[PDB]
Amino acid sequence: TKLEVVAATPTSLLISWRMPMFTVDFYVIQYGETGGNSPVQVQVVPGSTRTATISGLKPGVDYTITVYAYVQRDNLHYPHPISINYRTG
Amino acid sequence: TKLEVVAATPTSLLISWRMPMFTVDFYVIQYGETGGNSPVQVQVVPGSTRTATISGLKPGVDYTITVYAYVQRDNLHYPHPISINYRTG
Amino acid sequence: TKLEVVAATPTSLLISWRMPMFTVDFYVIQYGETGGNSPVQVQVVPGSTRTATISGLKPGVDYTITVYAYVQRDNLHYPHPISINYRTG
Amino acid sequence: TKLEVVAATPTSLLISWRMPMFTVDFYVIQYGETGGNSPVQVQVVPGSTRTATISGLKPGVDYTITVYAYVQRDNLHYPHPISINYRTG
Amino acid sequence: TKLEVVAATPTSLLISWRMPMFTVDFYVIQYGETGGNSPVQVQVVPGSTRTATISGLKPGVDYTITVYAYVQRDNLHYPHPISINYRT
Amino acid sequence: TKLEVVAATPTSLLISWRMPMFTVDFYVIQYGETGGNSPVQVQVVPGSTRTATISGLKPGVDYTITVYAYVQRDNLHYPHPISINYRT
Amino acid sequence: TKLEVVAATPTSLLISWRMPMFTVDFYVIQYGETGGNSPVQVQVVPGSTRTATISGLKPGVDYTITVYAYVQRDNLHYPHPISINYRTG
Amino acid sequence: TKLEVVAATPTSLLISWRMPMFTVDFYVIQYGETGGNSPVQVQVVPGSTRTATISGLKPGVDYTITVYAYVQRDNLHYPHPISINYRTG
Amino acid sequence: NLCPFDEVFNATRFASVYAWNRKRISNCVADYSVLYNLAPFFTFKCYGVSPTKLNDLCFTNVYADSFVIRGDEVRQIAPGQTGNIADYNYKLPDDFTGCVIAWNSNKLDSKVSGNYNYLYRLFRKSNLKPFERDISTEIYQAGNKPCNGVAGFNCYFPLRSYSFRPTYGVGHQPYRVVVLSFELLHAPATVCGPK
Amino acid sequence: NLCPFDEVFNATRFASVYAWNRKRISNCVADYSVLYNLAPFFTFKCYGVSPTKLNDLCFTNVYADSFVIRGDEVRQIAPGQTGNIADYNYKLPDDFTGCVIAWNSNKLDSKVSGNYNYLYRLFRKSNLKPFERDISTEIYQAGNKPCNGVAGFNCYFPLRSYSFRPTYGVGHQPYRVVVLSFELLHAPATVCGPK
Amino acid sequence: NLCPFDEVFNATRFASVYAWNRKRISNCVADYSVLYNLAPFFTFKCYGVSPTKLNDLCFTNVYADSFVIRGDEVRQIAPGQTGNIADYNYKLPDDFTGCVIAWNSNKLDSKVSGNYNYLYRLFRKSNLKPFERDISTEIYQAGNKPCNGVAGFNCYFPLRSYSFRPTYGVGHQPYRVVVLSFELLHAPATVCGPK
Amino acid sequence: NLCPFDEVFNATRFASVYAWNRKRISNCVADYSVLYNLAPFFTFKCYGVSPTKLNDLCFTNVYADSFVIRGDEVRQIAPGQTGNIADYNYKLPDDFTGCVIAWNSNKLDSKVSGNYNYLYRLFRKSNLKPFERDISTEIYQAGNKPCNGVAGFNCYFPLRSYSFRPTYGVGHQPYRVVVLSFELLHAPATVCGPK
Repeated sequence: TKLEVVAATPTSLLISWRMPMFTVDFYVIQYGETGGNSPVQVQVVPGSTRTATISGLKPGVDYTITVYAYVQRDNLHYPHPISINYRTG
Repeated sequence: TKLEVVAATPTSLLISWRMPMFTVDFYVIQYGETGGNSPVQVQVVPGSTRTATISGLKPGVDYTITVYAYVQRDNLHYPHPISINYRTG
Repeated sequence: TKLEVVAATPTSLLISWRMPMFTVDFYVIQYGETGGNSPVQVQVVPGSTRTATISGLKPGVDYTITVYAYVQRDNLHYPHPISINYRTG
Repeated sequence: TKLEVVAATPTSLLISWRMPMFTVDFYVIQYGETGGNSPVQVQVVPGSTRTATISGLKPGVDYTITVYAYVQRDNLHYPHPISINYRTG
Repeated sequence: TKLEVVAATPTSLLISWRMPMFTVDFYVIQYGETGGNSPVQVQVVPGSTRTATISGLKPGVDYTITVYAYVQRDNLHYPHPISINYRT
Repeated sequence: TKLEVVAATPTSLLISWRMPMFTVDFYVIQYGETGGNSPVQVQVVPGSTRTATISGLKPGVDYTITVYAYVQRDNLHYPHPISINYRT
Repeated sequence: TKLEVVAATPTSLLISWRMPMFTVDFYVIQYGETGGNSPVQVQVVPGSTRTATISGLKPGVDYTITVYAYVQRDNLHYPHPISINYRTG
Repeated sequence: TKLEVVAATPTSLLISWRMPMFTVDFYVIQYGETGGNSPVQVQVVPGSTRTATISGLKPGVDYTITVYAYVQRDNLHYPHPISINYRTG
Repeated sequence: NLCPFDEVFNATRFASVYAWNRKRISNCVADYSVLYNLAPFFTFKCYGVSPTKLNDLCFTNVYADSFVIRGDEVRQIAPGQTGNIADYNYKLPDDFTGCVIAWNSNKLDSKVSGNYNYLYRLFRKSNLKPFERDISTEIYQAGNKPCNGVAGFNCYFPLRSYSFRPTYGVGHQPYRVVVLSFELLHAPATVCGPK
Repeated sequence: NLCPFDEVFNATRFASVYAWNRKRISNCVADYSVLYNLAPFFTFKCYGVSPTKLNDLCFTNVYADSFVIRGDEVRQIAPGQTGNIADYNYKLPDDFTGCVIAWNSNKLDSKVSGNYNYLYRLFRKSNLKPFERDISTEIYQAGNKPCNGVAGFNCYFPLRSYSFRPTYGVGHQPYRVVVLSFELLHAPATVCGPK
Repeated sequence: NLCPFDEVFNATRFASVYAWNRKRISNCVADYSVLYNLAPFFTFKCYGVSPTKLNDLCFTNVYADSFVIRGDEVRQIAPGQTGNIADYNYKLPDDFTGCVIAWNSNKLDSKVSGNYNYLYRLFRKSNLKPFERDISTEIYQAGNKPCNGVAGFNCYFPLRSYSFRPTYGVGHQPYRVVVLSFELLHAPATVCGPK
Repeated sequence: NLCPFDEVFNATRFASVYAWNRKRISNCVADYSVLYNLAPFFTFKCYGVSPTKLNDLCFTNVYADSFVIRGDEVRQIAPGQTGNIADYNYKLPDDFTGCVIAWNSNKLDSKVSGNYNYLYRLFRKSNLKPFERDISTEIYQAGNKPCNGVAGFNCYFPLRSYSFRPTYGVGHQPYRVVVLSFELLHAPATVCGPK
């Protein structure tokens, strides 16, 4: 169970993960400003792809990023146990 | 600016950072339950060691880990912009 | 840098400290039984008061006391380099 | 029952103590690195002297310092109830 | 940590730097006669910019150029470890 | 951040300043004819005082006066964002 | 003969002047980026008001600001002998 | 005329240069502590090698590095216009 | 039962933004396969709702609102935005509990000769109230003189065609947008997912 | 001789920005008092000319261009700007050598029944050339269907009136603009102008 | 029964470090007064064993190794050290379970005329194995040519004498060293403390 | 005239460090190509003299001292250093004005059988004076028994062979060293360069 995070720019974050599941059909990357009922935004990558780029974060905000594995057989989302808090500026 | 996290065991976590500080005296790794109104656990590692191990997390708890770079010169602490949430299960 | 301990009573421990950081907003005195999964207790004192009293420790038990300098800007707890182990009467 | 610790140098520690025993023959200051299989080292001082200097600690590791009262007529070591952990600078 | 110097002309110098820092508000570029006790030329460029031009150096003089990262939070100035001397 | 100038006599310039640098060791007031390929004159004042008099300006000359905060750690000279041009 | 400058904002400037002119119809405050082709802009103030506000300057460039006394009898402008350069924050 | 300097380590400096010198037979990189009676020492690289690595710089001292081009026909050293001070820390 | 999202997301013709379709789906199991098969999305933003816990919502009706807009106007399909799509075509309420899903439709809706069949309302006398729709083709009186119902100098026919051509920039390309609004019986803290 | 700046600046009726008046003024003494009686300006900018050394600038002709625009739009009367006024009504050159004087005319031009007599070009087939005036009232065709010269769907009459009302915000209020463009004989560093 | 520590610590003739005396002491109680009467120690270190809890250990025998060495060489009486005394005279194993006790014997072993009774092996073909002891005095061949057992150029007698003088610095003075190696009885957690 | 650095640097056989060869060269011009052809130098250090300005130096004699030593001992050919080479073989004065040039000679001076021809003095009664040469072979009495000229216990032959094999580590390989010492006529600041 691995997660690697690189801040490419203060507004842009590159995430790589290795999650211990099989037949992961999609990886869902969910990011949102902490609390405040902010908009919660998802980016979907096919299960082949274990890296994603988040960009256009607001310049001065605490974002929470969570990675989920989606399995079509179950119709179910499995959370990655590691989650990211990022401070954009 | 990088953080990389490997969960070696549900209760044990390996953390690697590459933080772009000009000089570092100490890295402080701070962790605790996410409620924040709760006892903190702290490791201090030499500025040359940018890999650390957190062991014996309580199972079934949400832990926040934050890295600070500390410099004696003017009591400067910088938080790493990436903070990690872990769900020990 | 100094730490003084007096066991004023077998369960009452009087602690006095001096450390170089000026930026201290609070000192938190964190005391707990050694690894027994017992809850760690935090006592907070305002940074002008460089001495504290701990009370109500169980008899016949081994306690760790750590002093942390708290800076509110980034929640930094910086541990005092000197930590106390106490074996109550 | 007193324990006064002054960190005169990052690698050097001055300890002054009292434990309430009549006719201590020697005080033994035992120190060593924490936890791991490590050298444990003593300095022996007569019961006349209630202060001791430790030198040459390895930079950047945790030491445990314990004081013992030795009683000759009983051939017995009585620990001081207060013990030190020191993180070397 | 890098510094690069291109002399565009005997009296003009193009300076590029990479200074590892967490946050830099300004780069301060200081130059003047090597002897010291002499007047100082200062350029302030915003920390967004990693290039600056020095021009109007007096011919036939030794100049020293030093780059300082400056961040307002505690008036922190950090000198770049690499400093330049130039003979015009 | 303030700068204040009173010209008292045509050739003497009474400058007062305030800036947010706390760690100022000395203020350097640096003045000379505008780009005039001519000597630049340095006046140093203690960081405790925030007024200085410049005297002996040449008549008919456009002077540039700049205030630099001087920090003895690594010789920083930070230019007060306000500079004065004066014509005698 | 007096000039005062307050940087009320890193991009805004409050200027006061006192010229010894016999009578003035308008003071013209002229500002523009130094040595550039950039626009040179004026704010015209009646002779009754000996303070002016300049706002909306570009951040991070050197503006030059000059005050002129207009006399209607001859439609000449007399430059204030003191001139301001401002480096916007 | 170009010179580039990158610090590989606080004690090690990688230097690249271009100078407009016709038929350099050797480049001489001369370094030493500033001003003192310290040693001055040289690295010699063939005239085709326009890059050199300086290593083993004493920590916490100011080194001056100067590049010369050596021409065997003339038996002269021609200094590079740009010279480097480095502080090793 | 499974949500008819297939019919929403996969339809041959999407609505003009002025004529945005509303499909009412009674409480249904969201098959995430259908949604996720469309990716990458320009936006998949949810408000008051966690996108991946959409099946846990105790919702009674879901409204799917579907239409085509330019990519740079997808910014306007959010609570509290303003601009001619938010103001005159499709307004979201400030308390929206739902998701905005947008995907680039250049391949389906553009034509090399230009598709002009997708219309937006360019002029309206007053802003739309949340989820209001207006299909009227009254001439808009911009000037002092009434229009008599005939177009002219100061009198605009209120609907304008989007020009969608494959070679337009990524911002001018057509994006299909689906907006899911949930009627929630209880706060999202309750759970009513599959048994 | 004195410039006829009275005629340019105090004229009771200004031009519409589509029909902007160009007055040619031969070499003359600028009485800044007449100009300064307009204070406070929204802009008095000069490009390549020092505003106060306008008399020391020697020129054969100054072209005064006059029109009315919104205060929001005065930003667009500058080199390289874009927007409806720059792009379709009045394009200032990139190498402009002259002054842009814009002052609030809310009292002169606004009416409680709004002053719909000022017209601007909203649609044009291409960006206006620098200092081009376009009086053409042909119908602009947005759609793929020929307009047959009559307004309608995608077929707009290109001019629109401004709504100028005393109640409108400082940005929507009318500002009278005069652009003084100089046909220079000498650069202003030269010793020239009246004795 | 009380350990024969008095015989080890109080003896007149300590061994030379090449011929260090190993005494086997049967299971016994450490009379700490005999140790502490030697203070101040240069080192009292114990490895695995805690210095104050020697009597809590269960041990079948303790081996006391006795020798005199130079004070700057006491550094080498630790596991994993290297140098002439470690490598050619007394090597401790990396998992040593025991104590190193060293005290300044300048008073006893130095003489104003210099001692020179104490010998150390200066040359050996290879490192000693842990607890190996060599009394051999074959002449060490440093060079290419066989020595035929005659000392000379490149042919060195392997033992050298120490120059202990009262005037030598505290680093060159003689220190007596006793190394206690414990034969721990099975699990070190077992406590055999006297009643 | 050009310095005979050919005979100094391309000498066929270098001296043993105890027998370090001194050549006196009358005032000469350094052909730096002769020096620089040897690169990479392990050391080219100059004390008091700038290495590139050797021809500007006002000098009457240069002494070139040539010897072979181990690579890790090249450190000791600097003023103030201490160790067997400095202390017993070749001592640089602390006020040395000159250069130390050392280059790796593993290709020439080692042999796979070991080249034992290079001797160094291992024992001497007292430190060598600056630029003193010894070359004595009197047996070194290390103890209280005079040796009577016979090698043996505490009776060492003062000289020991280096072992130089191609396979040894870089620190144990043979380095050729040349020390250039200048008798300065005035100061490094005075210029006497060839016209």
